[PDB]
Amino acid sequence: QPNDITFFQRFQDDILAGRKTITIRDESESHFKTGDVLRVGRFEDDGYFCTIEVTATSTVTLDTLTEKHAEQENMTLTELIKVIADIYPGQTQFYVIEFKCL
Ligand SMILES: Nc1ccn([C@@H]2O[C@H](CO)[C@@H](O)[C@H]2O)c(=O)n1
Ligand SMILES: [Mg+2]
Repeated sequence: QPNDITFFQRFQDDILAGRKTITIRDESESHFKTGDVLRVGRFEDDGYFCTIEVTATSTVTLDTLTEKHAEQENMTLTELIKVIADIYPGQTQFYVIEFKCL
């Protein structure tokens, strides 16, 4: 059973603890949708660590990301924009995946 999605492993504990309940992705991962049950691995080694259920999705842009998105990523807003600037350089169109770890 392969993984459907990965996260940087520095987020693993936040996810398992329920501190991170959304993830902000680009068009490459815009196909995930409410009701999806997804196997989740670490980006660095593809090691499975949980199965999530997608509970909501929405679109967002760089200039419409909010303090609340940051809070749900378990980050400050400044920290979130910094991460996006590195992961998705030059990009402005994003996709919010809200989820719970099963
Ligand atoms: N909000 C985000 C966006 C991305 N990522 C990780 O970065 C990889 C490449 O985008 C993704 O495959 C994922 O591992 C993340 O952990 N959190
Ligand atoms: Mg940086």
